[PDB]
Amino acid sequence: MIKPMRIFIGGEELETYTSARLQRTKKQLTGSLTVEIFLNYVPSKPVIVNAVRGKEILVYVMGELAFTGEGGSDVTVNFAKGQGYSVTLTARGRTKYLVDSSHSHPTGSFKDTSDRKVIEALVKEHKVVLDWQGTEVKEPKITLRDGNRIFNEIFERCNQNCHFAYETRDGKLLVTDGTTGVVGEDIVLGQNILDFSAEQSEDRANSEITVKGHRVAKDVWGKNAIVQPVQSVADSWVGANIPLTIQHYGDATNESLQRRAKFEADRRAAESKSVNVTVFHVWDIGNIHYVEIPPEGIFDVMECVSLTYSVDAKSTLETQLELAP
Amino acid sequence: MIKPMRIFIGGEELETYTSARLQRTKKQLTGSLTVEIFLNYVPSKPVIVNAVRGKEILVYVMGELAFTGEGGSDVTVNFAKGQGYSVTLTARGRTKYLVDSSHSHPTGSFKDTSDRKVIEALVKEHKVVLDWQGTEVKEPKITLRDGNRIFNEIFERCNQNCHFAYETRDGKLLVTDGTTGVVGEDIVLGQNILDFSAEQSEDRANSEITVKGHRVAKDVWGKNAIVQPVQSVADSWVGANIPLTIQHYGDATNESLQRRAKFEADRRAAESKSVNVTVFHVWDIGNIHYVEIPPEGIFDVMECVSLTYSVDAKSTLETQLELAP
Amino acid sequence: FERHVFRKLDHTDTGAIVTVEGSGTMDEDVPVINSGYGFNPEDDEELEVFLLSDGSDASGKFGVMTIPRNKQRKWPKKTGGIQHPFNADKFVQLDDDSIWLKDGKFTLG
Amino acid sequence: TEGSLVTPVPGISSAVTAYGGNFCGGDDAEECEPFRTRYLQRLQYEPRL
Repeated sequence: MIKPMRIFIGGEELETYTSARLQRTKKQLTGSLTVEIFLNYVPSKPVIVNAVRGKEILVYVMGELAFTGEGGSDVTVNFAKGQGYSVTLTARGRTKYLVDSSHSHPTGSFKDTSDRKVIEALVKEHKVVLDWQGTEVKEPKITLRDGNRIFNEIFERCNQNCHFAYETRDGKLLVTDGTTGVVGEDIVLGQNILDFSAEQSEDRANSEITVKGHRVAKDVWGKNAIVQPVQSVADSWVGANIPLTIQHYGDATNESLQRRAKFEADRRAAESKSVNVTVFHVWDIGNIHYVEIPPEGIFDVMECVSLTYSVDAKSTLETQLELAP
Repeated sequence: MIKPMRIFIGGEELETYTSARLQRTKKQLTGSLTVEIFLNYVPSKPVIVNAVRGKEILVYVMGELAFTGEGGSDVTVNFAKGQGYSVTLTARGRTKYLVDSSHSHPTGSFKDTSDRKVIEALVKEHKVVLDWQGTEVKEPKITLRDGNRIFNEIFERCNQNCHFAYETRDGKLLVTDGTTGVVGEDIVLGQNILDFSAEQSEDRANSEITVKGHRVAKDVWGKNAIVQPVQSVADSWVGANIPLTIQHYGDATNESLQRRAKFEADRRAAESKSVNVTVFHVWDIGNIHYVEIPPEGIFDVMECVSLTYSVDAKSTLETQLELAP
Repeated sequence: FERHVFRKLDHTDTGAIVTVEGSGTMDEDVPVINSGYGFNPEDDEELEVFLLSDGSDASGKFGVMTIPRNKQRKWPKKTGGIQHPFNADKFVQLDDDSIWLKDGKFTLG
Repeated sequence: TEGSLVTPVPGISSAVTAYGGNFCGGDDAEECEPFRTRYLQRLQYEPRL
């Protein structure tokens, strides 16, 4: 059949990938990949060794791009007395270095700027193109912790403003406040499902969340910067009393207090309705799908949160989803 | 045979519990439960879904109550292309809201009172009946950390007074400084045992424990508040020098230093003589039993610390214990 | 380290006891540090009291009282001294010209 | 008559005042029994409505 999955490493096709596996998760900052390759050795004869510790890796699924490493991040050579001798590879997103590099900011403390203008000066030390589409926020004070990783600080700052931080399929960094809006398939039970497992856990929900935090403006103090900044937000879907209280790490503002509260609400709500599905034959995460599981009564729109392509030498293709409303 | 275990949810009996498991441990704040249920579905015809994420649950073992949710705190519905389609449930003690709810104390710092009068004003926001049988302790200062969970503060404050905090089978909360005294059975080897595994690890024992901590009384300072309050307590069972030192979190008092010291000694001693036993056919934890294992020479009174009832569709009835002296 | 706001100050045998908000942090806080300078502000007056916790123990919290921020003297360059904790024009200054005191009335003895 | 801002903004006076009047007009919801008498009064017969 027309190859439904092709992979490239620096421009030379991999024709011996005895297995494969791809992942793309919205709740992280970099995708992943894994390829198993058959390797040979003839005693008392020459062998050509590549051992590429770094180079680009590309994966195309059914004539469509599905990953952009940068590649060869890991190289391990399994070996056995019996079955056989093979090799394994691994890869991650282009921002890999942000995930594993301590920041080298020019000075280390902004005077007065916005979040966008800060993320540009952090990422662009390693030449990773940003893809910004969210609303800009003005922050009177920012001071990156000395020596803290790039992953920690971006994740920390984007949590209090309800910014999702995740990669695209091209090699960028996409910061968004909602779904991409790309409508997908109507996954219907009895048509394409192969397995599923729904859930509803009460141990990860709270009816009322409270926040606290002082102000750090140019001149604010006393009761207006100590006791005044408090705000409460409630879910109202849970019918019980499970109070929670949170402390704010930043310059508290009555608008920012609710944004952090909403971010927690979306996280808790999604965590309480996790779903899994398997759809046999092998577009993107964050899409919008319709589902139908009458046995439990699912008739609601869903937004996919994770995606995975897996292959095997014994023809076993599959694909998994981690939907949530 | 007369049903040795019956399960109730919201007053409607569960007639299809294809499996069960009930655990009750003395080293925590809540029991647990787990029931597997067979669910059916027929296409193109109506179905009825309960999906109740919360309601009361009861477990009766041999015509006796053995658990009290509240119940249905988690629901998941597995499914398979092959074997079958089923559902799962879970439950915890009535106090399962303390273990997941951050306190909302009216003020946040006691002026001067006893521990009992504090445990009453923290838990009674959720209507959970306390069951106090220990000795009251009066202290000058108690200030509960801001936002700390309920199961942290009660556990933290009861650790320095040698108060065990564990849940009964009726739905209350029992704070005790000893054993319930209900004499049990004489578990004799060759009579009812099925398996056992004793142990004696030296890596969790200390011959000399030392405690230190400043003072906070209404008016104390200087030498009487810093260098005076030190006390040492020794086990004398381990015949080796393994010194340890601990720091006290509270208003140090010479009586309280030893009480905290003794609490550590009981915990360490029990952890160094853990036993497990299986007794086949399916009263309460903390009871007093007798054991006999001449191969390791167990001829000493025993007190149970954990209990577990487990069942299976293929008739495997069992019961596990975790003794310790 | 934490931040709260002052309401009430009372005297005792071994220092001063304060109630400094941040919820009812305590009716009678553990005595306050002096370090040489102290004052007794009126009830419920604008000022802030930082609290330092002995180790990580919430049972001990020493306060650090500060002058009200509306009433901090903008000292001239190369100068320093102490001031009235409720006014910026009744102070004592030790400069390179002379020991300078400022007030509408002087008393001794 | 006199109030103050809770969220200071640069360049705006720290104090504000209301108009010669004052704030009013707020009211609580309507219960069941008061509603029942009102509805009945509409249905009943009365001169000079």
